Amino acid sequence: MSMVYMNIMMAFTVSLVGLLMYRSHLMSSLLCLEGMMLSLFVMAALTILNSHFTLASMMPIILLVFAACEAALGLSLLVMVSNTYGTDYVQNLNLLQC
Amino acid sequence: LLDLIWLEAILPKTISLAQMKASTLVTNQKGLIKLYFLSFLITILISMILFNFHE
Amino acid sequence: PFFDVQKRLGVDLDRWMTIQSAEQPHKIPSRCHAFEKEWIECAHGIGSIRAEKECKIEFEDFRECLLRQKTMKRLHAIRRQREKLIKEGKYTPPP
Amino acid sequence: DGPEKNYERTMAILQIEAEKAELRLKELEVRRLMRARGDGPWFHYPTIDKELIDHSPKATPDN
Amino acid sequence: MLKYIIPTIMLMPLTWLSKNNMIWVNSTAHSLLISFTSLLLMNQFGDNSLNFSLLFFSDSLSTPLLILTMWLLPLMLMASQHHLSKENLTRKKLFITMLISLQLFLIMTFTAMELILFYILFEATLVPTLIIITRWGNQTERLNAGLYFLFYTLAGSLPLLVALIYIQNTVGSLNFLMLQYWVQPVHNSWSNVFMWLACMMAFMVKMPLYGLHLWLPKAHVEAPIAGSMVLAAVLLKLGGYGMLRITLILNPMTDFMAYPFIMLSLWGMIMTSSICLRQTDLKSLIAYSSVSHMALVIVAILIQTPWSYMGATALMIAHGLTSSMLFCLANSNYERIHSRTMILARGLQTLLPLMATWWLLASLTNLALPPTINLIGELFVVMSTFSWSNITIILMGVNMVITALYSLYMLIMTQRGKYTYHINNISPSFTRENALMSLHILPLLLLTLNPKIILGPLY
Amino acid sequence: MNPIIFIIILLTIMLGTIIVMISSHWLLVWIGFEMNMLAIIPIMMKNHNPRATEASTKYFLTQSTASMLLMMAVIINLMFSGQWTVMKLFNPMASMLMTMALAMKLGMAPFHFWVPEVTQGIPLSSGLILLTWQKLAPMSVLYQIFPSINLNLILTLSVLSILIGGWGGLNQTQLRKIMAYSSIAHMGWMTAVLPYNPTMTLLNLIIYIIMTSTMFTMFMANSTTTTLSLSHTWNKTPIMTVLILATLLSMGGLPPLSGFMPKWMIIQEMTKNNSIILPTFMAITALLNLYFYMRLTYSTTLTMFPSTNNMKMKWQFPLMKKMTFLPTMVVLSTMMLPLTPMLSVLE
Amino acid sequence: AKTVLRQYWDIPEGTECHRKTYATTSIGGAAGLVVSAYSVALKTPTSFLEGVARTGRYTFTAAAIGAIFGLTSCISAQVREKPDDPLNYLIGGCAGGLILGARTRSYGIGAAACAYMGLTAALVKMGQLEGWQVFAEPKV
Amino acid sequence: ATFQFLPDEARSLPPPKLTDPRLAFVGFLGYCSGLIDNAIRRRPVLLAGLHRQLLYITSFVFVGYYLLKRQDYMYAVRDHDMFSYIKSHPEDFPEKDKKTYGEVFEEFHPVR
Ligand SMILES: CCCCCCCCCCCCO[C@@H]1O[C@H](CO)[C@@H](O[C@H]2O[C@H](CO)[C@@H](O)[C@H](O)[C@H]2O)[C@H](O)[C@H]1O
Ligand SMILES: CCCCCCCCCCCCO[C@@H]1O[C@H](CO)[C@@H](O[C@H]2O[C@H](CO)[C@@H](O)[C@H](O)[C@H]2O)[C@H](O)[C@H]1O
Ligand SMILES: CCCCCCCCCCCCO[C@@H]1O[C@H](CO)[C@@H](O[C@H]2O[C@H](CO)[C@@H](O)[C@H](O)[C@H]2O)[C@H](O)[C@H]1O
Ligand SMILES: CCCCCCCCCCCCO[C@@H]1O[C@H](CO)[C@@H](O[C@H]2O[C@H](CO)[C@@H](O)[C@H](O)[C@H]2O)[C@H](O)[C@H]1O
Ligand SMILES: CCCCCCCCCCCCO[C@@H]1O[C@H](CO)[C@@H](O[C@H]2O[C@H](CO)[C@@H](O)[C@H](O)[C@H]2O)[C@H](O)[C@H]1O
Ligand SMILES: CCCCCCCCCCCCO[C@@H]1O[C@H](CO)[C@@H](O[C@H]2O[C@H](CO)[C@@H](O)[C@H](O)[C@H]2O)[C@H](O)[C@H]1O
Ligand SMILES: N=C(N)NC(=N)NCCc1ccc(I)c(Cl)c1
Repeated sequence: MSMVYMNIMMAFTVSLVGLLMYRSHLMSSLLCLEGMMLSLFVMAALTILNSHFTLASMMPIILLVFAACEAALGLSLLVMVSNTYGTDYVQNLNLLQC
Repeated sequence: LLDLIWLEAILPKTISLAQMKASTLVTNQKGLIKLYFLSFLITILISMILFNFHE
Repeated sequence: PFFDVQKRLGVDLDRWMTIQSAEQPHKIPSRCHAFEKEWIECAHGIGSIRAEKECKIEFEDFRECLLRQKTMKRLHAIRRQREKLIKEGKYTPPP
Repeated sequence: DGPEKNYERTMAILQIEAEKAELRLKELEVRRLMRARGDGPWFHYPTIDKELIDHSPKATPDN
Repeated sequence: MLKYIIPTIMLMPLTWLSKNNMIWVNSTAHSLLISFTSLLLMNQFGDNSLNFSLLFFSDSLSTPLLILTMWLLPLMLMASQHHLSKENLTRKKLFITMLISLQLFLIMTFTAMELILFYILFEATLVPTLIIITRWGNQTERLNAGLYFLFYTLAGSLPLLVALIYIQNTVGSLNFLMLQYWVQPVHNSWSNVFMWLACMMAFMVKMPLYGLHLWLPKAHVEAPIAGSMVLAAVLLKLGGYGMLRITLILNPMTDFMAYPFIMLSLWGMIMTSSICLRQTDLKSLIAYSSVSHMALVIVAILIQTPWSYMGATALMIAHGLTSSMLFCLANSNYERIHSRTMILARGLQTLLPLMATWWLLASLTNLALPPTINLIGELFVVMSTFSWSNITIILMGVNMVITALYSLYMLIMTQRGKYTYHINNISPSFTRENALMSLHILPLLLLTLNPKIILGPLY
Repeated sequence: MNPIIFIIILLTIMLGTIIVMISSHWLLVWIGFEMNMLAIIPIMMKNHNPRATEASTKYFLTQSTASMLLMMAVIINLMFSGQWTVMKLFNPMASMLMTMALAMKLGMAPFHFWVPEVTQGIPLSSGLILLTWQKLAPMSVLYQIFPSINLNLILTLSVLSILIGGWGGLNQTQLRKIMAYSSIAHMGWMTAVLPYNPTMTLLNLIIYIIMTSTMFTMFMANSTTTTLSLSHTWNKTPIMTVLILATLLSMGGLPPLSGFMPKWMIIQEMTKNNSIILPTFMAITALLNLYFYMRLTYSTTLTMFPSTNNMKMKWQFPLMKKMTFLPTMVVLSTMMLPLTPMLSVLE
Repeated sequence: AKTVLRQYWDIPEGTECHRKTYATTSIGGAAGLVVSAYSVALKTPTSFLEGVARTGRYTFTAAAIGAIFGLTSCISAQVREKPDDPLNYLIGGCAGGLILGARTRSYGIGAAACAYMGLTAALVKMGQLEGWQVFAEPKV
Repeated sequence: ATFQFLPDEARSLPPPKLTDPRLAFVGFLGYCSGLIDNAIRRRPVLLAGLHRQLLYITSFVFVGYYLLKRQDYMYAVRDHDMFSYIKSHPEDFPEKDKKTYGEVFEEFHPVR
């Protein structure tokens, strides 16, 4: 494939590994989730623009809109977690262990 | 020797023991998001490198 | 679709954007319009098991238009040869 | 029941069961061919409908 | 079979719409009437079986098993109504409903034409039986007995389901009449070895085969009396009936696949007979006695001769009445002393003369005194195994000696000697108990006058 | 939650699922999953406590990750075929990514860790939705893309789920965790037969939903979430103990009950394809499920556990919970085997 | 796993013992590595060195079983002059069970492992002989 | 057709009888649901709310009838497709040459 696709897919893989390899902050993991969205938006836009798929030109916008709404829900969960424990550390979310 | 011991031991008693040990392995989890998502990374990696599910 | 409600009601909810050879604003064609049209017409109604074999020619051409893998490889071949000759003085490009 | 009734009732039962058994063997053979060749009503997986294609003249000629 | 299935079903509304104090009278009276009509299945022909419809058929093998099944329901009701007296009404009617449902599943199991229909009803019997054991047994060990009973059965039965479904794919039918004509020989391959095992192991566990029998002494010692009666009398014979049918489609592979199971059975019958000599629980002794008797049936079915198949049929019917009678005899003592320990109450002949006579007659049938059908069945198996190999007479003869010793040891320990001094609540035998024992022994001995009706199709 | 808002949120959970089921465009399928996940979170959070917040967060992270992987599969599919139609995918790497994403959404092993934890942390009514309605959309996509799924991958997921579900349930006293591990085991049967006959996948899904709804509804009726709390039912509602017994035996696949029918049919389809080891292994492994179903019958119906004195006060009041459709569902959950040939309506 | 399994099942039984033992050691080692990966991921080691030690202990244990099964099963077939015999695999499977009874030091585990790994190995040989399919291709 | 419960071509088949045994069983299931409804709400099981018990039977029968119609139609379609395919491809379904048992050799396996 084209050379640009090498790096866009690499960016998605890098953010996916970042997402699956948590540290402590929940916000850091939410940023990786947005990173995957941004790489998906670029890969979709490049494919659609280069192929001149005219009606598909709106699809990246719909992706952006829906994923931003997803991120707003994710942020709201983060603040509720932070209100409970005083931080957004994932290690605090282990009650359902038992 | 046979009825109360060995015929019990070689089938129902050993089969039950193995299941109980397996259950503890499966369910003794820390409830940590970090550990679960780490095992997802291993699963995806093994799925491609070892088993070629991506082909 | 799992439940083909669209065809039952004759209403087009998302079919309009499924393929690039469908109707587009101001009749703007996709780059691979003719290749997608050919492949779709070859494989229409015969099922995907049959189409995977009987329409392989149209699909390979359509895939070549989509990603141009064979074209880029050919261009890479001619360019690489040209560098050698420039590196050996047996070729001077025209104006 | 007299023997004649039981005997001929048995034949009626055997005829139905043998007819079902043959059809069960035929169905497995038909399914095998239909799945391998894709030329029957079963295992007919969808392909894009060709009525979605727009054939009107385009903004540019080469398509 | 609808003339039996439907009236059996009607016993359920009968029990639930009865006056509170007439549930035992009504259910007992009408189950006896159903048993009476079961004799109409004796219309058997020398060549053809009695083929009612596409679902159900009856031949000389299933007929005696059906009549035993329908005979046992009223006997079970009589046996149960005393220890259930303090139970509340709704829970009594539930108990009777489980017994009726077991009879319904059993008569359909023994007459199912199609092997997969047989499998489903064969498996449905687990549910009422398991419920009866674990809900109405007396001791803590009933919960474990239910689990052993459940998972021993399903361990073998699930492979049987796969084998049967595989056979229908290959042959096109599981109808038993069809299989009689479309059967093909089984060739030697590892595939067929495991097909053979999947087809037989579920039935071996139910017999039970020696080595897979541990569930049985648990289930009896924990089951209530009615659970013990149907478990011993009928449910074991599901396995024997299963093999007698399925062996049709396993030849000639049975020629050598039988060897490990004949060895387990021939040696097992001596081991389990010897075990009876040292048992301390009377119910556990009777349970181990069943294992030894069913070892003969397994051998008889596996060697596949006309004489062995006739002996196997007679043995299954005879053991059904004898073993169920012995459990009823042991239960009658239990209702007085509330313990199953054999050595606890002794010299009972001094205190209960007529009951001691039932003990003597049950013992003599258990050790196969000629010409009881117990002896007829065992002798036919002895005759056929001798032709299989002359050396089997050594094992079969030794087992006859041991069977007499433990049959009469049980009689001598509990009935003879001196009575226990401190056991002073041995009230006289009730009319109900005496009638229960006679309804076992009288048909058992009457069958000696006309054995052909319990000798099966090979007669 | 305002009752009108609750209704609208519930209708949006359903609409997201319906969009997935009627869509012919991958983008609209993705939207249906996003809409569905947006509306489910509030019903997981509705009882406002740290356990519910942890459950919703773990759910959000799992589902959002799976939906990104699904979008990636769709886009790879677009590059290698230039179209969006919901059907077989035209790239093996796209097929793997979509299969893994749907496995994460379904909570199949080894992506199962979230199911027991999320189910434990949310109310019974929310757990009922999570383990029944929420399986519809991902299964309806597998139903359509199966011609291109990797056989080894899907059967490995099925086998692991049956094993993990069976083993995981052995160690549970919480009713919500038992149902979760039971769900993981049952998803394994649904997907094991998918490559061979998707109709049996639908049959197993439908019967699974009916039986699961019956259990949750009976748990809600008595407000029971633990094994010991359930063991008091005999002293309050004896009829319920019997219905639980029948449903549990059916869920254990015992004939002649309804839950035997899916296992029966799946074994048949697999053997027709000369798959003998896998069905046999599956059927034996499912005995682990039967074991911890039976344990519950022992402590609920077949024995009488100790009671408390305050239980007498409960004798003076009647059940007031809705128990909607419970009489219908319990009959279907147990008494449908004689109508097995009716499965052809699912063709 | 495909290629390693292809090397092993290409070599005729009872011959080329060193190549068979290598193939099973690689198979056993890979299984050990997979188990270590999940074990370390889900049960976090107290330290970096404990985790490395656990990986070696598991991987070496799994490679030890793989090596002994391949050698013993190939030695048996060679010595007995029976290539297509499930008994050879039954022997090698039990040998692996003994090793697992040694690494864990538990006569009970070794005895149970030998019976079950022994039976499993024999069934694998039978399946290869008769074409048993574990993941059967759809056909009807 | 397409997303049609009973396509128009199903009307060429005989309808299920109203005395179909399967429809009787479906009605019986509805009756059992009516009784369980009484039981779980601690009403007199057989007598309470006969109006409610009547609708339980009617609802089951009503839905059961249409389900039975679709069931029989699907099986009729399966047979229709199968026979048409056997005709379309006579080469794959030849008439086997049948021999009598006098000509066919079967090995004999004595039981001795
Ligand atoms: C041969 C084919 C059939 C084989 C079937 C084998 C599968 C298992 C069957 C029995 C399962 C019963 O399930 C469980 O079994 C074990 C013993 O086995 C019982 O446990 C029993 O033995 C263990 C160990 O000696 C004791 O700790 C326990 O006190 C005792 O009750 C459990 O109380 C029972 O809940
Ligand atoms: C042929 C294949 C058949 C497959 C059948 C699968 C059946 C699985 C049955 C359940 C297995 C787990 O069942 C469980 O077994 C263990 C031991 O055996 C029992 O555990 C009991 O005995 C063990 C052994 O001494 C003790 O360590 C333990 O303290 C005690 O509680 C559990 O009480 C029982 O619940
Ligand atoms: C929970 C809320 C649920 C609300 C559900 C509401 C459903 C609304 C369906 C809208 C689509 C109606 O049906 C569809 O509409 C659009 C515009 O009307 C039509 O589309 C029309 O505009 C553009 C112009 O090029 C093209 O799509 C097409 O050339 C033309 O026909 C479709 O031909 C028709 O099939
Ligand atoms: C439109 C479809 C409706 C189908 C309904 C068909 C059956 C209708 C039955 C209505 C009569 C029910 O009868 C009601 O329940 C039982 C059974 O008779 C009676 O009381 C019962 O007490 C005991 C059992 O407990 C028994 O003696 C006997 O079963 C009966 O006398 C009640 O005193 C009566 O009020
Ligand atoms: C209680 C446990 C009971 C256990 C019972 C065990 C019974 C064992 C039966 C052994 C017979 C199995 O079936 C036997 O398998 C061998 C393979 O090894 C098959 O052998 C087949 O493949 C080999 C290739 O190696 C060929 O040389 C041979 O021509 C061919 O027959 C035979 O066709 C079959 O005769
Ligand atoms: C307690 C029991 C637990 C379950 C045990 C289940 C055992 C199942 C049997 C193992 C599966 C069969 O094993 C598999 O069979 C096929 C036969 O087509 C073999 O097929 C092989 O044949 C040729 C030549 O023979 C080889 O060159 C090739 O490598 C391979 O295709 C596989 O190499 C083998 O891996
Ligand atoms: N995909 C499969 N393996 N099975 C499958 N659906 N085969 C198609 C055969 C079939 C079977 C029953 C009916 I009713 C109908 Cl109409 C068609």
